Amino acid sequence: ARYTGPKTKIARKFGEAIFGDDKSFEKRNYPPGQHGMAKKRGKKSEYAVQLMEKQKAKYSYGILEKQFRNLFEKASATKGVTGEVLLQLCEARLDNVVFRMGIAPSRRGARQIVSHRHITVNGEVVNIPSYHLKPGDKVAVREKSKSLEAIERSLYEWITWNNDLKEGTFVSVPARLQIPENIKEQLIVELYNK
Amino acid sequence: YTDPIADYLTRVRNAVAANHKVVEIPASNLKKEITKILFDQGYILSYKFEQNTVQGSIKIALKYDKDTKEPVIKDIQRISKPGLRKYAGAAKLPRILNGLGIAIVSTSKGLMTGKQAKQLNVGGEVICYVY
Amino acid sequence: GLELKDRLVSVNRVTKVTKGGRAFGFSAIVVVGDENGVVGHGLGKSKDVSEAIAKAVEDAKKNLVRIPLNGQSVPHEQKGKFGGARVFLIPASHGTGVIAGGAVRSVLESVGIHDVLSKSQGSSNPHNVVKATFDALLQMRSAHTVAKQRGVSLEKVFK
Amino acid sequence: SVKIRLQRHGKKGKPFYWVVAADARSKRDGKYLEKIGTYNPNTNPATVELNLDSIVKWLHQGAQPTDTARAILSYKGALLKHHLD
Amino acid sequence: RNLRKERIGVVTSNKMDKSIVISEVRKVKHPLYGKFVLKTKKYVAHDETNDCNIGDTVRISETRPLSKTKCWRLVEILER
Amino acid sequence: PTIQQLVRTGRTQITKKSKSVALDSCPQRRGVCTRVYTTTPKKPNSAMRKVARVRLTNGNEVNAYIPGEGHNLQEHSIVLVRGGRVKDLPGVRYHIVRGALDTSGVAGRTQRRSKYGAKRP
RNA sequence: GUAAGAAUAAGGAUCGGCUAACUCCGUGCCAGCAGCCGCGGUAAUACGGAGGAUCCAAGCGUUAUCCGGAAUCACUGGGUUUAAAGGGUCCGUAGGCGGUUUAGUAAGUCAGUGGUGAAAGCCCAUCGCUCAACGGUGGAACGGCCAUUGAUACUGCUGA
RNA sequence: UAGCUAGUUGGUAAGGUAACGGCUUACCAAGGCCACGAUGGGUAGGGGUCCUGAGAGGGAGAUCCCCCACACUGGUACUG
Repeated sequence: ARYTGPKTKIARKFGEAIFGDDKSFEKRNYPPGQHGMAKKRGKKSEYAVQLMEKQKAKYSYGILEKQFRNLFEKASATKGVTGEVLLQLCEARLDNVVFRMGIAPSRRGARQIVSHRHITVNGEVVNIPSYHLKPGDKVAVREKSKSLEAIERSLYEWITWNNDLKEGTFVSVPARLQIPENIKEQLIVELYNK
Repeated sequence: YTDPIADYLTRVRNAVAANHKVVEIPASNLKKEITKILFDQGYILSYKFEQNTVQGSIKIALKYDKDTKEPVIKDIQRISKPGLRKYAGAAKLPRILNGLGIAIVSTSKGLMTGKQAKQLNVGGEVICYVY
Repeated sequence: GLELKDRLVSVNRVTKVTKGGRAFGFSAIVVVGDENGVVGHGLGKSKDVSEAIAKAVEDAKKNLVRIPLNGQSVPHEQKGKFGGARVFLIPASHGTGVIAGGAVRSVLESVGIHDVLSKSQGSSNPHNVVKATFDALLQMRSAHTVAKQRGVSLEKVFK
Repeated sequence: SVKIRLQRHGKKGKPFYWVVAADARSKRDGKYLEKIGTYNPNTNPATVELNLDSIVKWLHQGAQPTDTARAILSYKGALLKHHLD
Repeated sequence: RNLRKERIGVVTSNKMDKSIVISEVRKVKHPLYGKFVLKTKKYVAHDETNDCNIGDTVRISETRPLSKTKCWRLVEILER
Repeated sequence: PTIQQLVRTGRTQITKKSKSVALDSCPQRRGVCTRVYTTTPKKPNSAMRKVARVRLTNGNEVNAYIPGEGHNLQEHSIVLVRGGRVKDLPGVRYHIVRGALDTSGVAGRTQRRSKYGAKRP
């Protein structure tokens, strides 16, 4: 399933615009609710800190707790940095790459364009948002819905995107020092090892 | 006695705790081999094999720093005991002090260290370990 | 160091019985560390919580200790008792995380360790477990230190 | 009579057979003697992985192939090689 | 041939006609505490002329079953 | 202690006696009630808790506690015991599922509807 | 592949501490709640209802049976003065342990080789189902056992 | 649960079974097991495996595969 709800609320309950720094991030930036607008609780537990740091990443991309735990224990099979490979495989998702390529300016629109047979991956059309893009994939756009109204309206360090043929040539898997995200993976690892 | 090796280790441990200089342990082939290994590894200053006894003595000089003495022998214990003998091939050797300590292993060639025997790919019996 | 950050481990309310009634009082334990090399714990006793915490951090600012944390964590495995508690610290990796208890986690995050496994097979008193962690952390000597103490080059301690 | 037959081991909808020599009095996908080859009729070429070093050995020892077995061992060899005396 | 099994034991009692019983001791490691335990087992061997007596050290070999609970024979008497 | 003592007689592991025993290790058990009455807690609570003597299908007489308010529970009714003791009534070690075969649910309940067997309004 | 149409589709648990989330109204030790501490005797963040908040999500809670936390049967990895724990004290059978040196065998121990340790299953790597589940292939593993060839430092046996 | 076994323990000759063998019979001797648990009672098909656990361990033996036992409750033989 998906969230399918207010995104400004999710941005306010975390204090960080993860769906685009735009309207409503200011103008009562404090968390929502009749008791969040007032002086919140001062003492915040480390469990609350770790849980919210996990939920920030779980909400930014649109992953459920089940799939997030599956991906975490999948990435934990790598002998390297567990949080690093976790974030790498979370960024390697198809909808995330489509969102980073400029199309679908939000991930909520990425996981509505990728789930409509509007985008192709290495030839055959792949309409699975959770598709794991391995380094060295070729993402194109279906010629039927190539000249749409929203695609051209909406149109990184590792994505080589070409606007003439809707290219993007996903290669050179990025690292934590390159992926811009305000999340701490060590806290997520400690929470899942709790 | 019940374990001359345990007594040999206990005398050294007690002297280190009491801040002594020399020890006058009784002698035997195994104790001499352990003393040679310890002197080669650099845990004792010197050793002398004193004659004129029916068994013989071993006079060992304990090593401390020239300032903030801090004896280099912090924990010297046994793994194999006369009530339970523990052997291991050249795959189950201990990891004493995460590679910073030594583990004496009596091998088919002779008395070696846990790291000096894994290169030769021989097993044997772990006698003791020193930090 | 200079950029010292504090962390309150536990605040416990005590009481002394007198002829009139109950004489309350607050005690606080605060561990302050530079997050890189130095850390120190302190105890503060007062009547107000803020005054107790202030006295605790002011007393913990003194007697700071230096701890070797080779690479990103402890160099080897070590045990520390200090009476009731019994803490056992083991290094894991460069990306594992701090798997510690309630009061050991604060000390290991204030000293500057980022990947270690600590098991507290003992009591659950914040007064004693912090000192047990300190006793287990001060007995750690790095490879250079053991090599200098032995007198052997830093290759025979490895081979 | 030891026979050379097929064992189904694929998934529902897409079969995948093991060409194996087994006794006739055993279940289809159960006990066998020695795996010989592999048959995949999911592509147009109908891929096979016959082992002519043991196929002819079993045929000499007294194996008895079935229709599909002797049709797989036909266009992969070991039959025109088992005939040569 | 195939070199059938062979054991070495100590004669325990000779009170039967043309047959002896020996005991064999082995040191096997404990499955939990790793301490070597001395376990015993008594075999029944075949004797022809009733030569060995109690307290000897014999060597028996496994053969076809010559009788119920009797599948060994003495071949290599060593010490008396 | 001694390795020889452990080799002779090892460590004795206990069986960890169970909690709910009179239900034959089943999640729920059908039963018929014989006496529906009210009892008092021990201390310092003060109430009138509703309990029923239920005879399970395996020939076991137990005391079950009726949760919530509103029920019929006549002198003979088919109930479904599930388990879960209470720290107020000495002897009552079981609970009755609300919403079972013959027992009633609850009316006017809107918060905890999964429990107490209440349909969605 | 073609043609209308956001149309045909979101609920459960929790909000005193453990543990993530607080305000009001009604009852006044009653009705009730409860995994432990325990709450309600008329200003209840703990009972019922309303609003808001948190978690999970085509699922959510309870029960029943297991492992972990439990170092709470401890070989790894606990104790016996006062918290449960030294037999009332000796002798001694079976058993357990063994001062120094030396010669022999190699039973334990260590190393190599051959056979076996079915297939399936777990893990790793790679391919086909649009991904995954699933399936194919390969390796590792199966900590074990039998035969044989060596080493003799330590334990066992024989002799001095 | 401290004694159990009387064809029971070993042998000598026959009858035998696909095949050795107290498998059976005739004769001689009193042997055989047992505290390293016989005997007796309760429970239970066994394994590859599944769950959990850092590991050592602990708890079960559905579905897939191998071995064993049974076919209303018991006994017996024929064909092959």
